[PDB]
Amino acid sequence: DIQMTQSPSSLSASVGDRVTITCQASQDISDYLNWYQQQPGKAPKLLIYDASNLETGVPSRFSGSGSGTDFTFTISSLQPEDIGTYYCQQYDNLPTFGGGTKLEIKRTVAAPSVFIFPPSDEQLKSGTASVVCLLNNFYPREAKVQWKVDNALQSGNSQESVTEQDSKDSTYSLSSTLTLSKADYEKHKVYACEVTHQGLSSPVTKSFNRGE
Amino acid sequence: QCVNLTTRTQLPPAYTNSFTRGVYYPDKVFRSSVLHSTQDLFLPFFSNVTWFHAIHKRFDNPVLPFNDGVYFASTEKSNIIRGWIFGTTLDSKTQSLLIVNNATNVVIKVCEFQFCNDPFLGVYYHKNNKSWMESEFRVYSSANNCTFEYVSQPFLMDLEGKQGNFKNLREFVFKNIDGYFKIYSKHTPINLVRDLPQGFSALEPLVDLPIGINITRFQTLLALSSSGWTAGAAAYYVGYLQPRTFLLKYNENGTITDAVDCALDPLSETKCTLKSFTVEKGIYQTSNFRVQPTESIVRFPNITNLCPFGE
Amino acid sequence: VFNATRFASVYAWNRKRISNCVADYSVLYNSASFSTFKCYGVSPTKLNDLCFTNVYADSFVIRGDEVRQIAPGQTGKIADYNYKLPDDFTGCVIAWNSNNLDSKVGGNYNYLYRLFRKSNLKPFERDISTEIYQAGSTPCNGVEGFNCYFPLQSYGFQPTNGVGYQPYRVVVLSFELLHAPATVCGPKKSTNLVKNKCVNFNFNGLTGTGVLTESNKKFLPFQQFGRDIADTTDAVRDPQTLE
Amino acid sequence: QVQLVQSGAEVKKPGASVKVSCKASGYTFTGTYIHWVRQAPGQGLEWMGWINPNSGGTNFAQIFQGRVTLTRDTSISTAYMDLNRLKSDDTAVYYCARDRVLYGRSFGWYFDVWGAGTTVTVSSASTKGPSVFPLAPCSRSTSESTAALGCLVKDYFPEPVTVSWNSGALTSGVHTFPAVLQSSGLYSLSSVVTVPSSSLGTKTYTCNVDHKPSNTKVDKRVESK
Ligand SMILES: *[C@@H]1O[C@H](CO)[C@@H](O[C@@H]2O[C@H](CO)[C@@H](O[C@H]3O[C@H](CO)[C@@H](O)[C@H](O)[C@@H]3O)[C@H](O)[C@H]2NC(C)=O)[C@H](O)[C@H]1NC(C)=O
Ligand SMILES: *[C@@H]1O[C@H](CO)[C@@H](O[C@@H]2O[C@H](CO)[C@@H](O[C@H]3O[C@H](CO)[C@@H](O)[C@H](O)[C@@H]3O)[C@H](O)[C@H]2NC(C)=O)[C@H](O)[C@H]1NC(C)=O
Ligand SMILES: *[C@@H]1O[C@H](CO[C@@H]2O[C@@H](C)[C@@H](O)[C@@H](O)[C@@H]2O)[C@@H](O[C@@H]2O[C@H](CO)[C@@H](O)[C@H](O)[C@H]2NC(C)=O)[C@H](O)[C@H]1NC(C)=O
Ligand SMILES: *[C@@H]1O[C@H](CO)[C@@H](O[C@@H]2O[C@H](CO)[C@@H](O)[C@H](O)[C@H]2NC(C)=O)[C@H](O)[C@H]1NC(C)=O
Ligand SMILES: *[C@@H]1O[C@H](CO)[C@@H](O[C@@H]2O[C@H](CO)[C@@H](O)[C@H](O)[C@H]2NC(C)=O)[C@H](O)[C@H]1NC(C)=O
Ligand SMILES: *[C@@H]1O[C@H](CO)[C@@H](O[C@@H]2O[C@H](CO)[C@@H](O)[C@H](O)[C@H]2NC(C)=O)[C@H](O)[C@H]1NC(C)=O
Ligand SMILES: *[C@@H]1O[C@H](CO)[C@@H](O)[C@H](O)[C@H]1NC(C)=O
Ligand SMILES: *[C@@H]1O[C@H](CO)[C@@H](O)[C@H](O)[C@H]1NC(C)=O
Ligand SMILES: *[C@@H]1O[C@H](CO)[C@@H](O)[C@H](O)[C@H]1NC(C)=O
Repeated sequence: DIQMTQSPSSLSASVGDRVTITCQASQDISDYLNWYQQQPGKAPKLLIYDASNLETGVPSRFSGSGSGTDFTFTISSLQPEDIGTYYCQQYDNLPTFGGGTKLEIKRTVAAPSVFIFPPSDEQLKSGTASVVCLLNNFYPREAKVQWKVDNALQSGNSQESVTEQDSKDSTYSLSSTLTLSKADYEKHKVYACEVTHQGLSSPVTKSFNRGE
Repeated sequence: QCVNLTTRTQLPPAYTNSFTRGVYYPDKVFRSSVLHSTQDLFLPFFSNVTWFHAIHKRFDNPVLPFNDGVYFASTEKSNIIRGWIFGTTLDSKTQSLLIVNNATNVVIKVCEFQFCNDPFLGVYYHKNNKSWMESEFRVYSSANNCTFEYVSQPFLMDLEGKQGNFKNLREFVFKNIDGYFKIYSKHTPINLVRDLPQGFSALEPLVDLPIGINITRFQTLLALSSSGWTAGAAAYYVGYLQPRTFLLKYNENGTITDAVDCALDPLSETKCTLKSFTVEKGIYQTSNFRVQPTESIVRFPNITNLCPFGE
Repeated sequence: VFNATRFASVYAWNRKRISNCVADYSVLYNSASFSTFKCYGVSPTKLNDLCFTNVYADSFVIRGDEVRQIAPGQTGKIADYNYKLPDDFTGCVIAWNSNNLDSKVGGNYNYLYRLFRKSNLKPFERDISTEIYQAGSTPCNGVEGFNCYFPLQSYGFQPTNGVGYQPYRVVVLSFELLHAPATVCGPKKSTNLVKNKCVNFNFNGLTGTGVLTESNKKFLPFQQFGRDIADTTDAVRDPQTLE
Repeated sequence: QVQLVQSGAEVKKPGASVKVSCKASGYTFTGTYIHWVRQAPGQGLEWMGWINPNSGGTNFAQIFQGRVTLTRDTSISTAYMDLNRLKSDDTAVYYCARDRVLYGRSFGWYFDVWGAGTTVTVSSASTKGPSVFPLAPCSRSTSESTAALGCLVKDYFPEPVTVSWNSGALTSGVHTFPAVLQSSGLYSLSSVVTVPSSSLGTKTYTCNVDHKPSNTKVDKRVESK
């Protein structure tokens, strides 16, 4: 095979910044490379072909360059429609894709608004319990959530879902869900989640007890 | 599906006379009140044309030569002759041309066909609705690399008929010259029981297919538990074109109304040399005769050793 | 026709039918990309002044050394068993060096040609047969044998190859001129029809001088012109209103 | 107007097979290769193979060779991909894509026109409708300034559940997070909204949940304890 690697797995860039993303082939590929953009929730679109030939009707800002093992794709000044995953693809021997580079809009730092949500009476009536820790409107993606009961750190029994970047103000949101049996839920008094994030001066704890 | 229908009765090959038929408009130009001399592939006058027919029993659809070109005429009622196969081996070793008028549209195709050893179409007859249905098309089993296809805009022909005589004479000329398969045709209304109608008519061009294949043979397609059937009554006639001068008469309306085959007999050669369809009393000089070669000779000095060009 | 990604192999040359359209050839002839542009019964400057009964484009790839065999009346293994022009050819042969499109660093072995045939093929015939050739006096059967061959060979196009061994794309444009009702024409604008006055007329590229008048002649649908004993045109069917 | 139109979402058991179709229009269907490319949930593209619609010839990536079968009906300009003995990580979006008609190199594949993509889901789980639970902060008196509240949609399998607030009358500050595929094989997602603490006395918030595979339309009114 020809294995291909893209150097930034993701790249945060401001509106008007210059973006450069590099694709390297394991073999020498001459100029037998194409580049495709995938905007969130659509099929890919061909942008550059033959390593540097710009396709019909695509914006003049997009460029491709280099030959041999190492290649580049460039956006001369980024525009907020350019946000997506960019994939390189060789055509020397069976058309293999690269791992993709996600672009995202760069923004200033912002703290998460933190909420916690107890299991409803209808949910506890099913014989299962789940409790949700919600982080709303923050920017540096990497927010880490710690789940505790009676000050003991939990693991594997919780999972987190992160939004795509909000088009209106370039910001993320996520929640973590912790899940327990109806028997496992009732035997602990204190329920907490703690968020550690670049947009906070120190970690913040949200918590409750059964009842109130 | 493919099947070899076997309940046929053996007859010897019949023949009939092509009086003055299978002349056609030689080029796409208007002319009127003129006698025009043209050299082309034409069916010779009074030539011996092979005669085929379906009845009761009989259904003769054999593979025939196709050499220099073909004149084909079907005398008819009830639309029994519907097309042709043309090619060189008819079995997917080479390309071949299918032309076929199924009941709803004409399809023309050039593919590496595996044709049946006995190709036909079939009509389910009179069945309860008092109507006749095409339901069978046993022409080929495979059609790989189709480099030309055409399918006509749809119609719906009548599949029924019973009358004591034929009503339609439908005539064709086929030529396969420098990659182009040229079709000329005419339809004439008639009343006859059993022969190629004696008379004169000129065929107009109707298509010029860019097929690009070798044609050496051809076979016609006819309309009929897979054996035991009735063939509908129809006849068709085949004769080969030859490179020959004709003198054509165009009338004042600019239609070919008569012709002289310029080598039929010595009088036709005088009509053709005088450029007139009537000849006054006299003695006329014509094309000089000359005996042609019986065989070739070569006589070179007998030498076995090759020349030392390598040295 | 000229910028499609994948041209045909020369043993299986593709034919495209051009019809019911305006053909400005001046852009093709003025473009210095074409290494060959040879016309065999018309001038390449006159192609815009004209109409054509039918037009075809034959497209294929060959080696620069075989481009001479695409001319009419030629001999050699492309002219013999791949692509023959008629000795009376009318049309234009157009060719350009496709080393940026049809050459691969390991060889683009996708472009076949016929290497053997029992005899040379007819003008505009296409040989697609893959049956095993016999060179010796012995018969040969199955897939292979001694003095037997597969009849197709592949061209080894690499961008390293010497001048004349690179690939060339060929389009042969072929047509029949001024005889019949045209559906491909150069970019000329029509005037109104002037009758009963002496005029310089031009019908479908049939230029002339004369008094035009209403005719009682009926042409059949396949006829565009009428001629005299002297071969001169003496009637015509107007191409916009079919009088 | 060149286009490739595909079959709707496919849902399958392990060890079965799936028949994605790709109806072409706006160009001569025999002119160029049709490639088949797939994309697993939240992961990169993967080329499976091509068919040349003129010759019926095909080539496959080695992982799929002996699994994928590519075919085509030229009479209806439709290319097909058949994938056999399906495993859980064959859950993916499957695209057909055309190989560039003009200006390329004669070898090169490309993918210039893409179909809309067909989601295939390969898993043991049966079709099931969502159970929808209200989310509210803690108590009414522990709320402050801007509150957040929501509904959690739990244990439903035929993928694509749609959530909307007050029949679509409320959209400012709404989220509906991407679903998580649980260890039981059933999906879940959380949908949430921000509102002033002052508006909870004026109006009430209802999440409306539509799950088409189960024909299950369910509405939850969300109220602060
Ligand atoms: C005579 O042979 C013909 C060629 O095989 C065959 O033509 C096929 O007929 C069907 C039905 O009329 C057509 O069906 C399609 O028609 C249009 C196409 O735009 C669509 O609106 C329809 O939904 C449908 O898809 C086929 O298109 C046509 N085949 C081809 C290649 O065009 C006739 O049916 C044959 N006649 C009889 C009596 O069997
Ligand atoms: C006419 O139709 C033929 C049948 O569809 C088609 O045959 C195809 O020929 C190619 C070239 O040999 C085959 O390609 C494979 O050949 C062998 C297979 O064992 C391998 O050595 C090659 O690497 C390659 O895999 C196709 O498989 C074959 N198609 C079929 C269905 O058998 C002709 O080529 C067609 N004629 C044309 C396009 O002019
Ligand atoms: C000139 O020589 C070429 C080939 O060179 C010789 O090829 C061998 C036969 C052997 O002598 C080597 O040491 C030389 O290098 C001849 O070309 C051949 O021609 C025959 C037909 O006569 C053909 O079957 C072969 O395929 C050709 N092979 C090659 C490599 O060209 C050529 O015939 C010689 N010319 C003369 C006048 O002898
Ligand atoms: C129809 O009949 C012909 C001849 O009766 C069959 O042709 C034979 O085909 C086999 C192979 O299948 C050959 O071994 C024979 O030598 C052929 N015979 C002749 C005389 O050529 C043909 O196969 C039959 N087809 C069907 C569908 O019945
Ligand atoms: C040329 O064609 C015209 C019709 O276009 C023929 O004219 C008809 O002739 C008959 C017999 O003389 C008359 O009864 C009709 O009234 C005529 N019709 C018209 C419209 O004039 C004419 O006869 C043909 N000439 C030849 C030599 O065949
Ligand atoms: C068209 O097809 C015929 C029949 O296959 C070809 O004729 C054969 O040609 C070879 C040439 O070496 C001869 O050995 C055979 O004796 C011929 N067969 C017959 C029945 O005469 C013909 O050559 C093909 N046309 C062209 C241009 O090649
Ligand atoms: C036609 O040719 C055959 C011999 O092939 C002969 O028997 C028959 O009598 C001929 N017919 C005429 C009208 O000469
Ligand atoms: C009768 O005609 C109808 C349609 O007209 C058709 O569906 C049916 O098969 C026909 N039956 C027979 C026995 O021909
Ligand atoms: C060309 O257009 C004119 C009107 O603009 C019309 O009368 C004529 O029928 C058209 N030409 C043809 C060949 O139909």
